[PDB]
Amino acid sequence: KFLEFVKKMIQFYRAHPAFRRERYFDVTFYTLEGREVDEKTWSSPTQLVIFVLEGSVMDEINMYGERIADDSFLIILNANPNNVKVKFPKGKWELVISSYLREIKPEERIIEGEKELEIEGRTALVYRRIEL
Amino acid sequence: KFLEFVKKMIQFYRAHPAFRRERDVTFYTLEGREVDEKTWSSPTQLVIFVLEGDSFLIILNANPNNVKVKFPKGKWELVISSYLREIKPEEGEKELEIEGRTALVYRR
Repeated sequence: KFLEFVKKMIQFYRAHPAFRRERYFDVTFYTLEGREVDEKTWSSPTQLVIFVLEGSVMDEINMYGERIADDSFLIILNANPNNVKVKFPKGKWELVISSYLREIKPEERIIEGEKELEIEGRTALVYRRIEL
Repeated sequence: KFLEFVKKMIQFYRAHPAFRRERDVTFYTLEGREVDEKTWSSPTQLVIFVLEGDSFLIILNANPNNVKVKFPKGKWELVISSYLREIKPEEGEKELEIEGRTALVYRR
């Protein structure tokens, strides 16, 4: 079942040049209450990372003059050993993969309009936007 | 008149440890609004900041014309400035609003 997971995740990585950028040296990081991250928040220890790989237009690809665009992703990493409630950011989000060994509840497959989800403790989650 | 300005201008920097560190900075675009990322790379003419951090509010701008001005969180008390005329009147939280080719300041 794990060999199955690894296969799926590697595939996912290869499948999306959002997680593979040449020039980073676009992202937006988030708090528990679903807002952008001011200093202090950015400087104090955390147990929870939320962020969005925003944008798309990368240059290219490797062929003559053809720019692609990758879907936008939201990554939630909860290392806090306790359940926690997250406010999602703008748009529709769709759970593509997670560390939940358990089956996925219908209100966890798709989430919109900032409504909060009860994130389990020690859990990782990846969403793609679908609109707009 | 200008010497008596520079003397008093440099006097301020020769008076406060709030401008002598290795860094608590603020910041504030027009209007009233704490900085984001638009905004962070926008080729215009507006700068504001604060030191918490004896505390001080500092507003600075360029610029070809007047734009709305709103102070931020905390009490503001003037100390020095650039001026087309002189000081009047009496310029918590409100709206000023500032002029043109000019630069400005405040305290706590």
